[PDB]
Amino acid sequence: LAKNIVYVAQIKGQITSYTYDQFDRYITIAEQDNAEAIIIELDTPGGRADAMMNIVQRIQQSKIPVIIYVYPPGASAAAAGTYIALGSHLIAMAPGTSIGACRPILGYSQNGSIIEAPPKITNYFIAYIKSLAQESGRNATIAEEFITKDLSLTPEEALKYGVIEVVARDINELLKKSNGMKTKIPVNGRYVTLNFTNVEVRYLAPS
Amino acid sequence: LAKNIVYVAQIKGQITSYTYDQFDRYITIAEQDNAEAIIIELDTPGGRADAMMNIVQRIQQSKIPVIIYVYPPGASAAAAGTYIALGSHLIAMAPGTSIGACRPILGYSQNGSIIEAPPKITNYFIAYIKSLAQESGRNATIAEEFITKDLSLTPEEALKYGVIEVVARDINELLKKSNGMKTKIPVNGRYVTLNFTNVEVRYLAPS
Repeated sequence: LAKNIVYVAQIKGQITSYTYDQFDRYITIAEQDNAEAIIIELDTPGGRADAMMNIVQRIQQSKIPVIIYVYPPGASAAAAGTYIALGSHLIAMAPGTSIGACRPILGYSQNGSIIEAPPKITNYFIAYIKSLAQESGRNATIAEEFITKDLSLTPEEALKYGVIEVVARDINELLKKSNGMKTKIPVNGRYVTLNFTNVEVRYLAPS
Repeated sequence: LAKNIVYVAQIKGQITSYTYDQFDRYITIAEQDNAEAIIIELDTPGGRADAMMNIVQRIQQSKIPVIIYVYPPGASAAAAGTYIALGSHLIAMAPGTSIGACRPILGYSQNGSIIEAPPKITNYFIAYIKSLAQESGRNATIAEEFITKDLSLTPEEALKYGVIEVVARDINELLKKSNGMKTKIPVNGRYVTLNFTNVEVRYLAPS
């Protein structure tokens, strides 16, 4: 009989400290309204590792389920974006999206090369990405390969290999297929069953 | 002009949200003064997992090395405390101290019975504690056993099995043996070499 509210927000572009504030604001709003879940439509090529780590940790302490939805078709959750997804309660991908490609780099060089992260830093990131996968019951071998092979997956590959939970064309199909699934990580110590049966979708806007 | 300062603070008792604020304050001070390192003398039986995670993450984002020093003799870094230690740049233990015993438990039942965390939550903690070990080059098999066997180690066992870096009777011996070692986790992307040859020790007091 109660109304379930699902918020939807959009995060696009490079992950920066400002992106942290965006996730913080959107998630805080949704928590304050006792939302059933917040869906974050993500499209990013990556960004700063530190802002990623704070975003991951914000989601993990979230009092409501955060669903990372790689969207619209043509979007990716690449590099840092992949960690945001793996750190979340549920991952959905639209057809024609991409996840992965997390080979850690320091940047572009002086002259004719890319600057690869040294092996130790790379192993650090491998340990971290694998932990997000193991914590959420997702494929840690594949997660490692996002780094070691610069592996990138389509939605159907990502579903088949146990990296994501839902492939969905839009918000309404996401709600329909996600309905009745458990969060892959705890929300206040419990693996909550998502209830999307009569839900009010509300869009949160920037400015 | 530029001096080589090491701060020392003390954190005792249960880990709570207030313990987070203590680590936040002490570390912020030391970062604002461009300290070489902050040593936190830690004695805890454990506490809240969420406060532990925010403490761990505060240490990981620290702009200066954080050394967790299980001290004074008789002290322990048990349960949540073990994770604070594993999440840190360097671990030292005084002789007669203890680390480990992290079997996640909910409390006691209607009967006097110890309530074990359900298996999924346990596995979540295993994935997390192993990640802190792997990220810092420390023994992840032993780290897992802190949970699965409720394993507790003395300083000398912990050093021998590759869980800690230093056994030290006091601040001065800690400085001496720690001098010239690399941090076990990065400080903003670099593994810093600790320089303690000539250093000004300053004690931070609780407000």
